Amino acid sequence: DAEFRHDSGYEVHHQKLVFFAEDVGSNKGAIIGLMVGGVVIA
Repeated sequence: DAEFRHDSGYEVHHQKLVFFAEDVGSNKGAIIGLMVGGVVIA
């Protein structure tokens, strides 16, 4: 939460592209077989 983001070097400009790629994967509506088909059960 805070510790992970307590990097003076690891938590800086170094990350200016990954701050978006970690979400686009959740297209929804087009990944029912890739993000549910044989994965989610509940």
